[PDB]
Amino acid sequence: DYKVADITLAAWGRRELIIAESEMPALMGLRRKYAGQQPLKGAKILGCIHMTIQTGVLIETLVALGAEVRWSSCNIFSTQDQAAAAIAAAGIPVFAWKGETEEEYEWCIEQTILKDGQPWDANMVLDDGGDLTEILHKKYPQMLERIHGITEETTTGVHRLLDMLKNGTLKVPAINVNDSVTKSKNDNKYGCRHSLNDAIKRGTDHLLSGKQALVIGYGDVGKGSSQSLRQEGMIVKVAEVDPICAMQACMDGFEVVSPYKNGINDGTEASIDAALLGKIDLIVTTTGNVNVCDANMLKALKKRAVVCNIGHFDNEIDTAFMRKNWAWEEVKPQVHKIHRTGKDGFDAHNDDYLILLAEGRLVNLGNATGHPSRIMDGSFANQVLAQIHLFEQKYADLPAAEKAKRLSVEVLPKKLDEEVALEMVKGFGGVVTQLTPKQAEYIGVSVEGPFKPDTYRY
Amino acid sequence: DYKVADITLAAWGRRELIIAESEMPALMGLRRKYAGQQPLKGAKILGCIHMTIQTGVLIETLVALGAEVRWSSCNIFSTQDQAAAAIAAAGIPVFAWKGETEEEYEWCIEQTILKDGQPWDANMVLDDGGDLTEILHKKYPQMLERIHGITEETTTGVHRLLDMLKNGTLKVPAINVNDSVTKSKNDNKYGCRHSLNDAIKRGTDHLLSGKQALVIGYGDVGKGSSQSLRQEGMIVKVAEVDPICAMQACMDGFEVVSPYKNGINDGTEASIDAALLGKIDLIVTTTGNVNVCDANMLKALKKRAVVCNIGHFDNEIDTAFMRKNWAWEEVKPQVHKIHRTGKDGFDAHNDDYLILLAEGRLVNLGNATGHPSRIMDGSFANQVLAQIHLFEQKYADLPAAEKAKRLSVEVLPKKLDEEVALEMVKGFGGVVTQLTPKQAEYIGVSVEGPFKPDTYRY
Amino acid sequence: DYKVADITLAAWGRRELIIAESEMPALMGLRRKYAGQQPLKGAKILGCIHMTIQTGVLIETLVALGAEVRWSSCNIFSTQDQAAAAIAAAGIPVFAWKGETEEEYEWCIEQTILKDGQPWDANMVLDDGGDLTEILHKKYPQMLERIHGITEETTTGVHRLLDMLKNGTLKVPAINVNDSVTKSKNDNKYGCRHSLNDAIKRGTDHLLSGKQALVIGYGDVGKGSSQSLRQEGMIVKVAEVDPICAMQACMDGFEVVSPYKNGINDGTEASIDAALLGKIDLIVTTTGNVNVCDANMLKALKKRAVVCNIGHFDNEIDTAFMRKNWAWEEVKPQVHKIHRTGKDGFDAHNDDYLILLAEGRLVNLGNATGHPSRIMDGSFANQVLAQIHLFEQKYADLPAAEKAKRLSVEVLPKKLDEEVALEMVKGFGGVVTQLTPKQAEYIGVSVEGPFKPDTYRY
Amino acid sequence: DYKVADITLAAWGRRELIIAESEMPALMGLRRKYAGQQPLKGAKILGCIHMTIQTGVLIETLVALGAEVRWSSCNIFSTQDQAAAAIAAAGIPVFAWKGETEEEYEWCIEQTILKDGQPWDANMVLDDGGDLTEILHKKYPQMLERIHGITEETTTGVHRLLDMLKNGTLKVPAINVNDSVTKSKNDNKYGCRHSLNDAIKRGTDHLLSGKQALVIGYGDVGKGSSQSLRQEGMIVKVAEVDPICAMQACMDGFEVVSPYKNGINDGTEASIDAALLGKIDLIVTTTGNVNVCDANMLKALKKRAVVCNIGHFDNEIDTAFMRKNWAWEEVKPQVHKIHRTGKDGFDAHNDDYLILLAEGRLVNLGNATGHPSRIMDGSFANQVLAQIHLFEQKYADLPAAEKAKRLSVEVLPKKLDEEVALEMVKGFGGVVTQLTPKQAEYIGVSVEGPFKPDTYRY
Ligand SMILES: NC(=O)c1ccc[n+]([C@@H]2O[C@H](COP(=O)([O-])OP(=O)(O)OC[C@H]3O[C@@H](n4cnc5c(N)ncnc54)[C@H](O)[C@@H]3O)[C@@H](O)[C@H]2O)c1
Ligand SMILES: NC(=O)c1ccc[n+]([C@@H]2O[C@H](COP(=O)([O-])OP(=O)(O)OC[C@H]3O[C@@H](n4cnc5c(N)ncnc54)[C@H](O)[C@@H]3O)[C@@H](O)[C@H]2O)c1
Ligand SMILES: NC(=O)c1ccc[n+]([C@@H]2O[C@H](COP(=O)([O-])OP(=O)(O)OC[C@H]3O[C@@H](n4cnc5c(N)ncnc54)[C@H](O)[C@@H]3O)[C@@H](O)[C@H]2O)c1
Ligand SMILES: NC(=O)c1ccc[n+]([C@@H]2O[C@H](COP(=O)([O-])OP(=O)(O)OC[C@H]3O[C@@H](n4cnc5c(N)ncnc54)[C@H](O)[C@@H]3O)[C@@H](O)[C@H]2O)c1
Repeated sequence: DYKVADITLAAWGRRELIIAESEMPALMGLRRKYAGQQPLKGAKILGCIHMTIQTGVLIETLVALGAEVRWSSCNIFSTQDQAAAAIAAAGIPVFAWKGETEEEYEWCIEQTILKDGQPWDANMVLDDGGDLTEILHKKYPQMLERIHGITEETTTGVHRLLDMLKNGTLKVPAINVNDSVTKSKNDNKYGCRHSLNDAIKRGTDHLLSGKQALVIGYGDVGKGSSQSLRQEGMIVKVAEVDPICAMQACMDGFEVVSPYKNGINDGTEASIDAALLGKIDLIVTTTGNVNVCDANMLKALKKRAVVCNIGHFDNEIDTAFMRKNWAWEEVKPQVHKIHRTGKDGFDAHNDDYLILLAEGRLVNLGNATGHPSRIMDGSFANQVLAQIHLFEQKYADLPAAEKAKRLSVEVLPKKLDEEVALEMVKGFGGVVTQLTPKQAEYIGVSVEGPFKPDTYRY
Repeated sequence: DYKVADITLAAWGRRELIIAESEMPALMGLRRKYAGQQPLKGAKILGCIHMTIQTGVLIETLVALGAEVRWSSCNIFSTQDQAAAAIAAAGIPVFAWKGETEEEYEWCIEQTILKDGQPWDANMVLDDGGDLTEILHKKYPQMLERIHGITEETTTGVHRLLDMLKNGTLKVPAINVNDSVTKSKNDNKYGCRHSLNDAIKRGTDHLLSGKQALVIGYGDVGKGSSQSLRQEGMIVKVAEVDPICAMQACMDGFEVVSPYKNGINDGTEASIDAALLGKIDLIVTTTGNVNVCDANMLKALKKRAVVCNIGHFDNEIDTAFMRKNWAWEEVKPQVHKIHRTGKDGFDAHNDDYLILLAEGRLVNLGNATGHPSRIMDGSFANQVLAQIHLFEQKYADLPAAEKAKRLSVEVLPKKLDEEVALEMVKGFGGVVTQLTPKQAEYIGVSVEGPFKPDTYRY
Repeated sequence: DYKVADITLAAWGRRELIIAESEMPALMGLRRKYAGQQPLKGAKILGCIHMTIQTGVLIETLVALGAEVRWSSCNIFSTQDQAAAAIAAAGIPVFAWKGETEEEYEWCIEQTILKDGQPWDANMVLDDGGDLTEILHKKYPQMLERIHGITEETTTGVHRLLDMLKNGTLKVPAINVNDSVTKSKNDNKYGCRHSLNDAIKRGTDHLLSGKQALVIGYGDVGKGSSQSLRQEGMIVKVAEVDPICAMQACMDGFEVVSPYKNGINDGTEASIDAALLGKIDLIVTTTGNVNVCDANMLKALKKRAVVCNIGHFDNEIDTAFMRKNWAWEEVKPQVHKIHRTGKDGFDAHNDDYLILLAEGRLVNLGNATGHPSRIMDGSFANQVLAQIHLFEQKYADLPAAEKAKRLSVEVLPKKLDEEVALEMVKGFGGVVTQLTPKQAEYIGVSVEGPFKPDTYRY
Repeated sequence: DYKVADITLAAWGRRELIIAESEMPALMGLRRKYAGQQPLKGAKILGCIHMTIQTGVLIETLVALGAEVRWSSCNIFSTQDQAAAAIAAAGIPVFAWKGETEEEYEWCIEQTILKDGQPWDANMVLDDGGDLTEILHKKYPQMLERIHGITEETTTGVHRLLDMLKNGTLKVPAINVNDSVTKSKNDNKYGCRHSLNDAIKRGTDHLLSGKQALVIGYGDVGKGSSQSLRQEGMIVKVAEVDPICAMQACMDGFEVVSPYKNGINDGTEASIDAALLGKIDLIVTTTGNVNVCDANMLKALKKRAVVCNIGHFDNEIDTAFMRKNWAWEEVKPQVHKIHRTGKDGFDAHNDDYLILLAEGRLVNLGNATGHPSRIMDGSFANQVLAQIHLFEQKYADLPAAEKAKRLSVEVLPKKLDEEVALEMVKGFGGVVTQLTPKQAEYIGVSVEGPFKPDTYRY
């Protein structure tokens, strides 16, 4: 049987299955590359990362390559059902219709870890945020001895997985994809460069040419954000603590400034440099820190400025002081108006106010549609390709004197990375050259790769 | 001890070093930050890196931090005739000759090691040719009782150092200054970008907007060259063997093409796509391979095409065939003109000819000054920090029991690297903010300590 | 009695006015500067422009200067009920009905000029499309003996006015804005630059980095269209019929290619450059001519191409051929996909389909919100300033000696266009330098301008 | 006869003529099609256009198209050494003085019209400097009745030609070519974009990325200049006095500021805005005015500033203030140090100085080569067609009554300029589409005639 949200939905976004796969070539490419050859024939995966319209392509690719899966929703949104119902009518069992709240979602996890009540025959494990990893070790240690390997897609998981192997209660070698080059550059730098200036201009519907903006942090996301703003003709400034990133911002062609006098923050009203902040129309935070937009910073700001964030946490901007002492008003289904005069009793004609695109939540999710289909494709192919290396080694069948030697968390090998890069290049229409045997011996490389060392910095 | 190429040219060199000083922030940022406490007093330094308009600042900085030195040059032809006399004008000695002979090359290299007639108690040696770090062991293995470390800037000598570490004949620890980010970003990416189209236009004065050019390789130099071409209004094509670099090119808004039909290189003219090459205005090679531009590429080019090379290797373009078959002719004291009519007896104004810029060697050989003072600062800065770290950790004065743990090659720690950029960012007029105690403990790094892990690629 | 259909929507309608007026510094500056003098005291005005939001702001603007207006719509589709009811509650009846049978179009035009039972005083006429201007010359000519002036903003209206002046049936002087500088530059070049890449992403969500597009037409609209796609990361090509404009395309960085063999079209399929059309992804048409994208262009396109028109009407792309051979399918009320397989049905999994955006009609204002408020600001400021200057001369009471002498159709004085520009720059926060009395005569112009000749090309 | 310093320079001059010959598609495609038919058969042309190696092909095609030509240099310094001999070897008399004095070329003017003392019976003047036109009526009023066509180059000549027409002193038709389309956007817009960064880098060798510059004026030269700095990673501000071009600058991504508070210049130190002049380090003056950069902003400028000029005279920047209190020093042939300390106290270790490149004169022609050959191809091909069009009208053969109305001063017709553009494009490899007869009437034109109205701004 099967239960996700309902049955009849087949035409809302289900047609995007054809559209997205045509816009995401790497998954459609490697499927033709491995036909007849079935590298994953007999693998049992459960699988849970982020259910979307552009996520079922992973399930289709694993099904084509011979894997066996049973999908359950992860978090935040259980049913992005735009094409979830098509899975069940095809034959794949999918369970997501639950008692819909965020305090019970373990009941969504409980149904993917097992089939009938006995723990499943899992040999590789597919989960994003580790929401599945502790369940095996803390609750159901029985099946766990048969697992060849596991993989995950965030720092929130690998952090414990490294600690949870340090104590020795991890019994399974793990593979981390977050260090793959085609994932780091795609998901972080490029995903924002398309989504950000779109998301800003959908809610405000304002003109961005000729205005001045501030960007907090110049990490991996800061580069893409600054590129997206500069390509529209804005005047962009950058705030940073890392000297290397400040160097790379100066070289790239940006001005770096400090939101505080001399970069020293002490909480006093005499420390915030009002002159610079009194002429800024936009501030965006990228840092993965806490309380980066101080309250005293936020009250010396220029009239009618715009507040935004693309970071991770809800306390990048001091919203605790924001949801108090000042009034709130909704103008559109996703943007808000806040008055600086006082707690309550604002006038319609008043001049003093600000605007908040997503309060403290990420703008590209509340005001946009996440990431485009092509950019995020450079990571789901790593998802389907990491299982290849794990399923070929049969870790659960090795002798004890051999298992103890090769139990470790590892990074994806660079040959699979080159293969996925080539397959996603061939979708654009490019042609890759090849080296004659005389040239290879001169450079010291094989013909089928890899071409670069592990210490290389792409 | 004033045995210099010419003694009367100091002032001009000094005056030109003044502007470099104005354009290299870190060399005096350190000289002002660490002044007074004298961290490098008592050290003995002998080095041979080419004496030019920018290495004098390094030499002056090391002698300014309190040490005493005697100097020589690796390459005699790399000696600058002006600034060499500036060293001769003071008590600091030098052996910067221009004898034009390789017989005296080994005499000048040898003269560094000895005091005058017995070898010097060198605490360290810094090298760029790799000849010094070998002559300590081939010919004079008795000073090593007084050495503390070695420094190397070049590649192909670090390979020798690694092989020698496995050989076991070394007695000295080694610092790999090459792998610094401030070293990598400046020389590879930034340096080529500023000087490539500059040199092209200096050499040929050709209008570049509207042309179509093909770039071989998309490495660091390839990235520095593609943007420098495209910013001028040129349509750029890119070729590559590595799928990752080709993908990076595709996401930047380029086209990936192959000189061969389906990318397979057979050598015969029937395996060559002459359709593409009949409308290409420029061919530049950025790689470090061998025979990249094969003899049958340049036989089927369009008339009046431009060929040049920007990689270090001297045989990436087949000039042997051009010497074998076709005539040569000089248009300017640096540029040459090649006729395809035959070996000799070229016509006065025949239309079938090519143009070659610098005999297929480095475009920086005689057309441009190479890099400005502000870009090579990423290399000169780390050299003094390596010795600041090395001098205090006294390997020689350490007891023999504990010395066995210090034989290795060290990549410069990230903490020292961050100090270098803070001087360069501060020289541009920017400001770097600080961390409150709440924020530092929140992410896991101290207020003053390093910020990024070692797996993080910038 | 005012008649705006849902008359109880005024309270909801007035909401968006308070936030829109802050994004047009020009009209607010006109209200702030010319208050107290009451420039338009006693000047009754008839009007026809459509009403969405900002024309209501203009209505609020000129009535603040002492004027009186009656009003109706022009475009039939631009009948946002919310802005009209706001002004109706603000104090003057409005007649913002839709076309219906086009009699209520005339009836609302009728009531704009006709009271309960008689025509009555009227001085200014502010039309959009020349619909009322015909009615004054025809129908009711006895009222023209008191009519004071006419203002129009379309290029099809200036041609009719000049043709009318040739015949001599014109009776009252007229002023036209479309040939002005700020109006044309903000409407044509800018705006489409801002709006095109916004409209493409809203309807398709596709990635734009590293992709190929073809643009036909390189006029004023097409020049702004091309830059919108370039900054997003496409490789675009320009097709042009006029030798002068194609010269700028090559000098801008775009290769100029023709869709036909040697550019000669003769009605045969063997006359097209087939090697080019089987490689394009995006087509944008920016002409005003019939059959610029002929039936052979589409029949040789690459599969999965997206087409857009920002030109004139459904004659540039041969939709007539497309609606007797090819079937249509709906996706969402922005886009369609059109199958080249045939007419009698289709299968959803085919690859030979074509993507259509805002079928056969303008896209930048069809699948988007059009130009933002800051760009429409300059266009609306010209007409309200025209009614000012066209009032002092007092045409209606001039004697016959001068009444027939001043009958002319003319573009705005250049000084008025510079007054509009000053308020726009002060909106962004810029500062304009002043000329000292020893520095303005060198150019030959007074301190207050205008500083440019009538034949200058900006 | 010949005033060349040495006649032995022609041998390599012809070869350099050949190598520069391939860079001008227009001057060769005009002959390449007009050959066979003789449009200038018997046309005795007298010319004084600036002779250079690129104009060698101009002279050669003009004499190969049927005309006979005598030459001179109406500017003392506008001469390239090789071309004079390289074209005198063919038998064409050239009187260009390499002695470079005033009265010597003044003598050469009066012998440029004398065959042997009997004036040359020429029918036309291809004038460049206008002094010939002055002495036509001033020195020998006898040839006013002989010649029947004049074409001139500089706007300082039309400033006399088109207003002295008021009395009909020269009853001869003349055509002005400066306002032509293919010249209005070749010499000024794209030339500066190509040449400005090369000019600054050849003299300074600085690293442009990361610096802060200020460009004053936003004309065509200003529009071209700004992009050449933005593309080099520079952050720059734009100031102006004309509101409309400032409005354009706001849309191009530049911030508008003023060196004086509120924009009012009152001639005292209390008005200079010290906030921004303490951080800018490069000045480019792109406007033709006096005291655009007066003394106060020079006294308040930062130490590391570089002063550049792209105007015409030495009045845009106050050079007189420099010489009477500040001493000058040279380090590069056209780079100077402006020591702000004063006359005496000349210390070398100073940080208080400025960098002035071309003494305040036009920097581009003082520090770099100048315009490329392809850019100059469009600027020179117009004179040929102007002379030809004045030949095909034959003013001297018309009856005297009809000669009264044929007298007029009119700009070049549009069709000739369109043909120039067509010839220029095909040198880039572009292909232009032809109009079919049905679409020709829809716009309302013929299939080869002019397509744009006479007042259309491109
Ligand atoms: N919205 C999305 O689609 C999306 C996608 C992926 C990741 N993210 C999130 O975006 C966030 C951005 O992280 P990243 O990848 O840029 O990290 P990063 O490692 O690349 O660097 C973060 C930057 O913040 C800077 N920073 C930290 N504290 C600072 C402070 N107090 N002041 C100034 N600068 C400070 C660091 O120096 C660094 O430059 C992450 O938390 C990630 O989870 C969002
Ligand atoms: N001229 C300069 O200023 C300068 C500066 C630094 C380095 N270099 C030299 O340039 C060379 C490469 O530059 P780099 O430092 O960026 O190294 P790199 O290894 O990153 O560049 C070589 C690139 O070419 C690619 N490549 C290899 N073989 C190829 C082939 N047959 N066809 C096409 N592409 C091919 C490689 O995959 C790589 O992307 C080295 O020899 C280096 O020493 C020159
Ligand atoms: N959507 C909007 O926001 C908007 C705004 C203004 C104007 N327009 C429309 O744009 C058009 C006016 O454009 P413009 O103001 O740039 O005027 P324009 O005359 O400069 O544009 C026409 C251009 O297309 C070229 N062209 C004409 N026929 C061609 C052909 N067969 N092949 C190739 N090129 C051809 C012309 O040479 C010219 O360069 C009109 O159709 C008008 O309705 C749309
Ligand atoms: N070097 C070259 O290649 C070249 C080419 C063309 C012309 N020129 C010469 O140099 C000058 C540049 O011509 P252009 O095409 O730039 O002319 P332009 O008239 O098109 O532009 C000059 C601009 O400067 C503005 N301006 C005037 N006074 C100003 C002031 N005090 N401060 C700021 N802005 C001010 C004007 O409003 C105008 O917009 C010409 O006068 C000509 O003699 C040089």
